[PDB]
Amino acid sequence: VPLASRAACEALKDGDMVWPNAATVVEVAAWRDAAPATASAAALPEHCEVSGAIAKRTGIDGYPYEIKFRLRMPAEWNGRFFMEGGSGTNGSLSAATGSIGGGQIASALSRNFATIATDGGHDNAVNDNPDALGTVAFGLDPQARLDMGYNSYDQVTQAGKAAVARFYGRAADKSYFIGCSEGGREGMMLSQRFPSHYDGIVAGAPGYQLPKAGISGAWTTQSLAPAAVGLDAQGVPLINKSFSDADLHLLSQAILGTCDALDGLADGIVDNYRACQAAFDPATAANPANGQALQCVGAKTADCLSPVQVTAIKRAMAGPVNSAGTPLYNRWAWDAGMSGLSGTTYNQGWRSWWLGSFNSSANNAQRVSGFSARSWLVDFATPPEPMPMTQVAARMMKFDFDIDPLKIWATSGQFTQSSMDWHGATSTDLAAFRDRGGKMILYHGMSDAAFSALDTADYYERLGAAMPGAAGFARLFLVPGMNHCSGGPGTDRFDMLTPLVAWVERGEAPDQISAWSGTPGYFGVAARTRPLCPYPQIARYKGSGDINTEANFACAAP
Ligand SMILES: O=C(O)c1ccc(C(=O)NCCO)cc1
Ligand SMILES: [Ca+2]
Repeated sequence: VPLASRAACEALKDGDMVWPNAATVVEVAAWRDAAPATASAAALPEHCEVSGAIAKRTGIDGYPYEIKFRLRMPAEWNGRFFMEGGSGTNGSLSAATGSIGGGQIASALSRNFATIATDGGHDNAVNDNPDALGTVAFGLDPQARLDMGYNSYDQVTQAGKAAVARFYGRAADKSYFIGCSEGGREGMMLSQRFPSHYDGIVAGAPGYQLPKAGISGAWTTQSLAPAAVGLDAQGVPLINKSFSDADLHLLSQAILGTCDALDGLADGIVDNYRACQAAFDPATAANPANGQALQCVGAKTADCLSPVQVTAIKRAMAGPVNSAGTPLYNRWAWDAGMSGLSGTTYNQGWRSWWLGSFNSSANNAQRVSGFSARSWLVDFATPPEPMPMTQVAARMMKFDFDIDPLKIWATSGQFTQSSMDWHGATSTDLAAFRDRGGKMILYHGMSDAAFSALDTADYYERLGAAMPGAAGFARLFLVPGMNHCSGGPGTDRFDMLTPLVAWVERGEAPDQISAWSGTPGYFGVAARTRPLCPYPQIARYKGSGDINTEANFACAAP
């Protein structure tokens, strides 16, 4: 009977707890001792851990499906509920201590939140079909698609909040959600489709048009193929051979040559991203090291990009169009984090998406033959298109930009919703969310090759147009030099949760968000802190003091 006790915890297992979904099966209800801090994680307080599943069933593919959850409820509780977002194609159940992203030591459980996580409705250990491209195989089941898109996060939010009410005898005062990439998509989905589920939302590098990522992948694959060298085991050009690491570093150094000082300070960071896009063209830019053109006049040298390379990358970066010339996704910003050198190690965080590792005999780019290309085929194309894994790269090379893009909007047979219907989160109708007090912090690294930061910026402009005064409840924080969710030559680490709570609960909007670099070696310094600035502002050096110190910077126009 006593609230927030071992006894209250074990009583959750099964029968006096009423779950919102009748098909909820608790498998674990265990009391956990406080855990000390480690070098990489903050101390976790004493808490109840509950795990189990919702809606166990058999899919039309004959496979088992269920929505797994793990919930942790501290004995000493700050009254707040927290859910972390997913990543990739989901399918795994995390420790559910409430990750807050941004490379942070603290978890939400370490801050005395009750924390929940889900696997999204499928299980990479079970829903792994060798004939349906592996752990993307859940896409063969219509309901599993719906669970991946929106239904799992809905079910698990409701289950968590009911358990919180039972365990503590009181409903959560506020609820918070934090996710990056696929978890960023989840957060935008929540603000649009379930506006009262969460009071504060952080959505980092959000895949809010994830079904179009494969379209961009086909495009970047085909755009880069002319500059490839060699073929793989099934005759596909080695896209990874199109640019060596030194070649990409050359390109980022040219970008810096053109763009670094456009914010007023030569420091290896392009804060003025808009001015950079208007000024930089690989075909007209100079290599700063030797005042010559970046594009070769003669044969290929180490200080030089070949004409086909420059053409390939310009076309990749422009984004896909169909035969009518219609943009299918968006363009991508030139930025210094496409490469970067720290010590003797070249940044791999940009090139792994479209190119893959140079020192390989096979293709391995996420968008050529990796999980992104596989996920489009099975998860987002309706009629799913399962095939052997060795055919995926060829399928991207043969992708038809008039025919195939239609498949993310199509229904067929028992696939009664399109992948844009269930996975997309493109709505700018956030009024219900704003008007109950909701706040949303978006962020995106500029050298993200999974999702275009410019496309997030375009969503935010549309939001601002649809909802005048939107900066009162939603702000976007672009991070120069940052790659996908983390890494790269930028200030990629930050505590988003503290400003989010301040906004929701005190009405204190973030006019800036402190950040620091996880690899300050990209700049040859020991540390670098900078403000992140709300769109469309950028960080501006005040003219004196340490260039690596955030206090000497302010947020302003470019
Ligand atoms: O299908 C894709 O293209 C794609 C899907 C999910 C992610 C993601 O969530 N990344 C997590 C890394 O933090 C990235 C790309
Ligand atoms: Ca600069």
